[PDB]
Amino acid sequence: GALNNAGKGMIETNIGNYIQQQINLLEFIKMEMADVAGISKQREG
Amino acid sequence: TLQSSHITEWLFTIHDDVKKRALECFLETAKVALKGRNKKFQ
Repeated sequence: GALNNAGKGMIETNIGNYIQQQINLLEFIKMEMADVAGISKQREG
Repeated sequence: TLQSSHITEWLFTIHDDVKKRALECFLETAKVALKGRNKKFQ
């Protein structure tokens, strides 16, 4: 009786959590490079 | 916004150098056109 039921499946890969994780790491590394140089983001503008 | 003007200031300083030299180059061209029978300089 699952042939007339069960709803439709999804081929869903959660790549957006991985994309957001890489984006957040880029803001972390751009911030650490700023601090070691003594040139802030407030000092850049 | 003054510190964001500093990031692009390096591009303006070479620009003012070209304008300094092209105007010295224009002035020497103009010194030579004087001795060429042009009555506009009068």
